[PDB]
Amino acid sequence: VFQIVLGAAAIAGSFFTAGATLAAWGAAIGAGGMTGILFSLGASMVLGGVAQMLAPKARTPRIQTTDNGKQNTYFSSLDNMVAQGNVLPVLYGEMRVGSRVVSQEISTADEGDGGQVVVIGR
Amino acid sequence: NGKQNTYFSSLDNMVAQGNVLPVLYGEMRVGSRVVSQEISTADEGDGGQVVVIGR
Amino acid sequence: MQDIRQETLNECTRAEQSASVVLWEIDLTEVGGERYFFCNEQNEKGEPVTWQGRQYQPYPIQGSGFELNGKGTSTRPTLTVSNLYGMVTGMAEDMQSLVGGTVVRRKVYARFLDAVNFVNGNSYADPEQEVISRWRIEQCSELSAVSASFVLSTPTETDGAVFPGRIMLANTCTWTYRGDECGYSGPAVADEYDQPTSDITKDKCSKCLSGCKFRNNVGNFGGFLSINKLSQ
Amino acid sequence: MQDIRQETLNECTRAEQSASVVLWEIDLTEVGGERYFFCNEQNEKGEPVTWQGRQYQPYPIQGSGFELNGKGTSTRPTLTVSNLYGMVTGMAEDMQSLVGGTVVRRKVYARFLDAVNFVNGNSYADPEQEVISRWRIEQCSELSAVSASFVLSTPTETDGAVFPGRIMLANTCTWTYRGDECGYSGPAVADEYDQPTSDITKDKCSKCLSGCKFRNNVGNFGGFLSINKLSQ
Amino acid sequence: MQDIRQETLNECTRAEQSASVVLWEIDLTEVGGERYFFCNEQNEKGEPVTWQGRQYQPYPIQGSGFELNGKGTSTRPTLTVSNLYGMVTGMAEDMQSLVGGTVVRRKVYARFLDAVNFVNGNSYADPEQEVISRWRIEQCSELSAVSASFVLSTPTETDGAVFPGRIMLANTCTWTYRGDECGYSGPAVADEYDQPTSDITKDKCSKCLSGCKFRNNVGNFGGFLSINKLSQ
Amino acid sequence: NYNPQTRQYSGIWDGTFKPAYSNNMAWCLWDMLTHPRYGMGKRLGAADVDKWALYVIGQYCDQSVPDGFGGTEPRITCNAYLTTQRKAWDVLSDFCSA
Amino acid sequence: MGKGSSKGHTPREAKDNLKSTQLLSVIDAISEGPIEGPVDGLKSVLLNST
Amino acid sequence: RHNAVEVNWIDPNNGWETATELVEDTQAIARYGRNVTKMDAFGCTSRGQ
Amino acid sequence: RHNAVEVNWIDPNNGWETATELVEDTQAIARYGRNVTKMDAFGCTSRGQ
Amino acid sequence: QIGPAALKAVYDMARKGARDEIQTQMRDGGLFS
Amino acid sequence: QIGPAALKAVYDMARKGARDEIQTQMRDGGLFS
Amino acid sequence: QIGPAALKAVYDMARKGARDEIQTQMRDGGLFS
Ligand code: SF4
Ligand code: SF4
Ligand code: SF4
Repeated sequence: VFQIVLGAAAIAGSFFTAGATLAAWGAAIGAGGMTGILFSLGASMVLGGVAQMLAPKARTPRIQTTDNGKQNTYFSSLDNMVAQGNVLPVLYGEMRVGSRVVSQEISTADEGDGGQVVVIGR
Repeated sequence: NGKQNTYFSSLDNMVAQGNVLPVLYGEMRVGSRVVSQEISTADEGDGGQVVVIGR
Repeated sequence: MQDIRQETLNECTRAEQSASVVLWEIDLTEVGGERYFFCNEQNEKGEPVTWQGRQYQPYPIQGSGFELNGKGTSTRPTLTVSNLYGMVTGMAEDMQSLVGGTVVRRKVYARFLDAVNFVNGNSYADPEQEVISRWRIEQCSELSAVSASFVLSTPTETDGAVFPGRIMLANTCTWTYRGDECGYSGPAVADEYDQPTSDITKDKCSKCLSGCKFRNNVGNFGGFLSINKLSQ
Repeated sequence: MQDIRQETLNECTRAEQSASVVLWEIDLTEVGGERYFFCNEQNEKGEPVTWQGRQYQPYPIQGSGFELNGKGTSTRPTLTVSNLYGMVTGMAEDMQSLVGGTVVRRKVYARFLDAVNFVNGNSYADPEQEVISRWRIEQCSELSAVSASFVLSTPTETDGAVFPGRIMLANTCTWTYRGDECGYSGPAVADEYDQPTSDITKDKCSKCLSGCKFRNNVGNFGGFLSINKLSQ
Repeated sequence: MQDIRQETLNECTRAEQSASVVLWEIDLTEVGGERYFFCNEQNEKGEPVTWQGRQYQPYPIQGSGFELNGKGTSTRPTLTVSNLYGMVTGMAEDMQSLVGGTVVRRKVYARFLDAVNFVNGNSYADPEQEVISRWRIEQCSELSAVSASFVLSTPTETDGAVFPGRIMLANTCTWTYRGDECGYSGPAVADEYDQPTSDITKDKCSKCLSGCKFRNNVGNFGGFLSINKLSQ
Repeated sequence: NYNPQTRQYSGIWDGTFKPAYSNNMAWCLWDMLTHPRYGMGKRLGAADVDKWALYVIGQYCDQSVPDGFGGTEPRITCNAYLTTQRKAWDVLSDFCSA
Repeated sequence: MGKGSSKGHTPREAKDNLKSTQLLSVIDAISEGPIEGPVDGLKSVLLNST
Repeated sequence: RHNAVEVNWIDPNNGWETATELVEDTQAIARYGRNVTKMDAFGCTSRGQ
Repeated sequence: RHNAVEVNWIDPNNGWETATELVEDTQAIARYGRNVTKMDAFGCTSRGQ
Repeated sequence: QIGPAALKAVYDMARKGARDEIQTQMRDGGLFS
Repeated sequence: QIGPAALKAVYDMARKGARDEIQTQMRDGGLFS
Repeated sequence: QIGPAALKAVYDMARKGARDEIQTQMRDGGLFS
């Protein structure tokens, strides 16, 4: 006959569960055609805020005491990080970036770059 | 390494941007939040009249 | 123990006692409204219950979840009221859902009620016999064509607060305009967009350095105008 | 709003409407199976329900938990089916418990069904009146001698995925053999154990440097053959 | 499989079997108490049930939540006993609420019980037919004027333990006085406040360096008397 | 029909993407969702993501708004540099909250 | 100065009296897939912060 | 009902570091106390965004 | 039903550092998408383990 | 009250109560669920 | 049993069960709720 | 129905619902329980 559809005054004290008296529904325990205990999502969806139901509220990295008070983000890096088992970064437009060092070698530079004439001492 | 920090002290000169202003409640030896730090050339002569540069 | 009068303690131990009447007061004066007084019942003369000379208008109202526990979450009572004839609705659209208001609850033994409530009078009438509790409205949890439920909270409720709160910023003042820390008392200068104005009702600070300079208040600027380069 | 035809919208607002039939399709072609079409009911002639010329066979089937919510957890519907006569069991042992298949659900008003379904025909028969929703099988939650329950999920379901996914490794290729980035199209060379083979069905890459050298594909090796020493 | 005798296995498969009695033993000997034996029933002669020659006294006792699961939380059974006549209360005020004791549960088929239990005797009496489980008392969850509920736990229950446990400290010994690592066996020297005493019942190390010097045991001192300056 | 340098659209789209560098965050999200190599292209795939909704979203993000310094500025823009490996839901939620 | 490859090569200063020259050969991995490239050119390569 | 927000963007002018921008609504601060939050602007490199 | 695993062991040959070993099953990747996890091998100092 | 229909109602009420308790524990003292 | 009064009891028993389950999951294996 | 056994059954159903809700919130959006 009815659909109860419990709200918030009903769950917070049985003051208005008997307001609708739940008589014919309880006498019929419900039905296979229709379901009770709908539990309207009004106040549950709004607990974090109205702006949470329109945007997913992007997260921020944990604050690390290693940095004195410097704030890091999740979308930039100005460091030459280790490149072993670390995923290759994605860059989306502009940005000044660090890198994942793949090779770093120190050797002796060989005099002479191109062409023919090479002079060592001047 | 194995150093233990607490929630009620700091002996560091931390970065002072978007980092709130600390509160000190009695005694304690403290670090700071550096507001300005510039290196320049000191100008000889502090006060008074007579200034001697070379001795 | 609570500081309650000896008469109430005497009545509490009696085997056969009078009915305990709970009187409610909604105080929206701090949020720009008025004060409303409610009782769940009328008196024996079909009139609103008179307590301490003040009438508490009859209205279906019931509170639940009142407790004093220090451990764990702060207690959040609930207050259910009738929304027939669209009365609470009228408050929700005028007082921003009543949020931020105060709710005062008094427990009074009916034997101490004012003599006007009873046909034969009250010889033991005593206006000083009451137990008072104050709470704040946190959220109108539900509002329908039948009723309205409000969540109450203790006035302290250190939920969203942080400590210390003052934040170190550059190019932005954290003080309140014309406040104590800002310490400005001059005439109208400009609005929040730095455009000059002689209108006092349109005088606001942009909270930038230029806004402070417009008022010659750079000494009291709430920002720190060097930290933007040391944080690199 | 959903893009549904005007006839369905006209039918939805009528006081007295026709029965809303729900037709199910299980598509396991992407996982190496067939397509099975089901309906919870027969028709008035005791035959499988004919919709758009396709016969949907009678079988006890019932879905629940269907909703469109963006906030919070992605919706996971459920589909209960009859496991009498061990039919679904036979599907579970042949298709790895149906995991990875597709479930297509069509809502159709019975007034728009094909005329063959009714003895007196259907003058308003319209094969273009349906509401279609696609989901994926995630887990056969229960399989018993009586029934079988399947968990459904949206095809996107960003649950176990990470971003970015490509990993920086030495001594191991992250590409897919004979794939796009691997870019190999030569003959059979060796198996995953580097043992030479001329058998195309046993030709796999060990994903090590030696396996790449076997195919002269070191230029397209997916690893970084210096990072092992810099990470110390 | 559990190592249980063939007679019990033969009885388990019978269509019509004897009643399975559960005999309980509370062992507080390791916590300074005695051993009590209980059974929920008397025998056919109105006497405490005799098993293996030991009398288990009649007392309302019932256990629940017994299971063997490795995945997840360690299983915590419960044991409800009668607190009429305040007997358990008497144990709670003498044994620190029985905490730390042992509970032994024996499952025995009534057919194997001692012949003294039955008027006509027991031909199949076998004192070696039992299934034994051991648990420990973790908390007397409820104690009232009617009943008493005890939480049980496995003896291992690695709940509050840490590994490694020995902590590196200065100015304090982590060893146990007169223990194996402390290795002290001399006469009484002083108390825990370093005040000298010749009383053996008042001899306790202060765990500081002075307390160790009092015993000339600085070689076996459990602290590291330099780390306080390197940790700056 | 989109010119990333001028951030202008010619007429009706019809589909048929084109490989041009752009700062439009709707299409950065599209690449994050439908890239087979490093993104979620193996799972999911195209025809499961509404490209027209992202088209309208990118049109909205390309609108010019006051800069606050005196000029104009595109409404919403990219320039993120994602280096750490986070769950796909995290990156999707950051994109959909930006 | 090109898409998909570049050469840069600011020249080395001539030495005075023989001497060796230490060389630092690094390779840095950035982003995935076809990227547009440097914003300007060789002015977009910072060696320490310059 | 938050009336004060600290948005963490990244400045490309001073240096590519995290700059905090404070947004307020002083009218609502006179009605609903002062509810302050922190938030990370995902793609922001312009103070206006 | 995971098909790709990154095991973090410790190499005693290059240097006593965390080396990542990628184990895959390409046949299952053609059936159940590609489910990847990470895992630490506790006592492992040999690639085989 | 027939058991088969009442069990689903009890299960749904239990789910709602669990969600409410979880959201309550994310408050200040609580347990943070 | 009248439904209106029984629903509150079921809800509160659900709350108690949820709290007990949460406290149970904060144990060693559990789930840490 | 008799109150004791009904209350016990409601308690176990509430525990099951709480466990299911906890395991549900550990998914992507959820609350991470
Ligand atoms: S900027 Fe200056 S005038 Fe404006 S609020 Fe701050 S201190 Fe007052
Ligand atoms: S190692 Fe070489 S041949 Fe083997 S999959 Fe990788 S790129 Fe292809
Ligand atoms: S301080 Fe010395 S005597 Fe005292 S407990 Fe430790 S080792 Fe034993």
